[PDB]
Amino acid sequence: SVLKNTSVIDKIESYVKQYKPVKIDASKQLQVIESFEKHAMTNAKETESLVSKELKD
Amino acid sequence: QDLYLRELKDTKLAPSTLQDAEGNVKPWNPPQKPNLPELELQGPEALKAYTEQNVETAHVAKESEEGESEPIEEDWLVLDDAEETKESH
Repeated sequence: SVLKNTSVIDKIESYVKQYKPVKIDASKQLQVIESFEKHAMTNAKETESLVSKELKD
Repeated sequence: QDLYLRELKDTKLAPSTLQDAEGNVKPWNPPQKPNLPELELQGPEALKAYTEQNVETAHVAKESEEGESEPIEEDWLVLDDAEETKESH
């Protein structure tokens, strides 16, 4: 309204609303996460079991 | 007042010629209607990003970077490297 003859505030708001999703998120971590978790968990479990066995020994 | 009324007349009907009537101005050669209304309306985008500011160039956000889901090669080397780093713990 402060721009009385903008003649583009309609167009600018149109582009703004139509650009509500410029793009999407990228949560592509769905098997890389699983593999990293598997490797880390197996290694850490081996470490913890080894530590407990060392404590017992 | 006559000096007020006459001033109002000469400053209104002539203001009509300048703005309130599309008669431009006879005293001034170039009309502002052929100068400001459209071309200088691009002056706003001349100071702005031309065909780009009102446009707001499409730039979709991209994906972040990751390991390409590669545990066949990166995992073993990572494990060996972390154990080597553990040698000075």
